[PDB]
Amino acid sequence: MSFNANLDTLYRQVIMDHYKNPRNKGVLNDSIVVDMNNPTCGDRIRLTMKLDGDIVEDAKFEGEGCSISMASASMMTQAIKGKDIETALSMSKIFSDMMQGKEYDDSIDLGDIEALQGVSKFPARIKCATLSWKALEKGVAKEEGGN
Ligand SMILES: [Zn+2]
Repeated sequence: MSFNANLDTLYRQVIMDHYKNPRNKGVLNDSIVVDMNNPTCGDRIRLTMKLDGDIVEDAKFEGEGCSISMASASMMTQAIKGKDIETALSMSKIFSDMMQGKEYDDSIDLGDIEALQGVSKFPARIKCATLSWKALEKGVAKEEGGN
């Protein structure tokens, strides 16, 4: 194939490490219920979280669609499930800081960024990059505190 291929393995290990985990069928309403679908494909994911303050204490995710979308979300949610609000706001600031600074997450936990960096930038995956990442952003992220 005349492509970089640099994404396949990334999300392969992503969908594979997550296979060890529960799948892409979980939803709750103890806090916030985030839903995002890409009508262009069939891509849809639901990040339902449980944040009793400024911490994500639980997060259940439902996903169906492209192999990368349902993979990146469920992997990074599994990682996000163990974060705080400030940290995840930083994950969104980091997503913004990456493309300009060349560095990214000082913790190197990039479950979504790794999988979606290749997604975010294809005309065929960009609507899915809004699907997955922006939903993840709409879950506990914002990039900027408000400035
Ligand atoms: Zn798609």
